[PDB]
Amino acid sequence: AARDLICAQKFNGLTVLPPLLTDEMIAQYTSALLAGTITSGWTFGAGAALQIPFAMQMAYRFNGIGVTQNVLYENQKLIANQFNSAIGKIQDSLSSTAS
Amino acid sequence: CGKGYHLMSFPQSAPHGVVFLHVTYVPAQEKNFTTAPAICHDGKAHFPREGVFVSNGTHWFVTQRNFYEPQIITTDNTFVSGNCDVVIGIVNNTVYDPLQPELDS
Ligand SMILES: *[C@@H]1O[C@H](CO)[C@@H](O[C@@H]2O[C@H](CO)[C@@H](O)[C@H](O)[C@H]2NC(C)=O)[C@H](O)[C@H]1NC(C)=O
Ligand SMILES: *[C@@H]1O[C@H](CO)[C@@H](O)[C@H](O)[C@H]1NC(C)=O
Ligand SMILES: *[C@@H]1O[C@H](CO)[C@@H](O)[C@H](O)[C@H]1NC(C)=O
Repeated sequence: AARDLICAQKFNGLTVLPPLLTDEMIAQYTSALLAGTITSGWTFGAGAALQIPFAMQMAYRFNGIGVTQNVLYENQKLIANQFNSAIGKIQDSLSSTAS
Repeated sequence: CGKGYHLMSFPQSAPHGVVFLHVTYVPAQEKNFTTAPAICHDGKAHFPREGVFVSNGTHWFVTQRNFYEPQIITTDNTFVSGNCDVVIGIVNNTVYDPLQPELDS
């Protein structure tokens, strides 16, 4: 008895097509980008995938923003703790705020 | 401006359009190496100036990131910051200094 809007839209000649790429393939693209970024920095975006430790990759980024890499190598635990707390703040904000 | 490391580009005309011939640099033949963040020497931590500490099966070298040009670890291309118990993954190796063969002469 509860007639939907979509049934009337289909019965009046309007049709919604499905997208070509499914959400599983979009998530696999996202997973490939994350795995490449984490395990190779930016080199996978400029040719072959070149492995590097993540602390040395972060030291390369720190030299990129104009800070000497000893600042990273003497504060690695504090930087990792700040990153973990920031990720927890993002997931709590996305759990709470819906706007 | 193309895929890779950009060097130049060349414009060309086209009917209702333009065509760019982007010139790019692409790394080709990678090789595996054993790396470390810092070098411990005489209770001092040596970090590379602009490069990476790599190693073959026996020795240690410092080289640039985008090409394999190994060189001897020297105080000219390294800087000192603190001591050896603050860096995770530090390895013991000697550091050459240029003044010592001039002194022992
Ligand atoms: C690793 O690097 C070292 C760098 O010293 C190489 O040792 C040299 O090998 C050549 C042979 O091609 C000798 O002529 C030199 O006298 C060696 N140097 C020293 C200080 O002994 C070594 O061959 C490289 N490879 C391996 C597998 O250890
Ligand atoms: C480096 O090591 C990995 C793991 O052992 C291996 O699969 C790879 O063929 C090696 N060589 C290169 C050039 O990556
Ligand atoms: C480096 O040398 C110091 C003193 O010579 C020693 O205490 C330390 O264990 C050495 N490092 C490693 C990894 O063995």
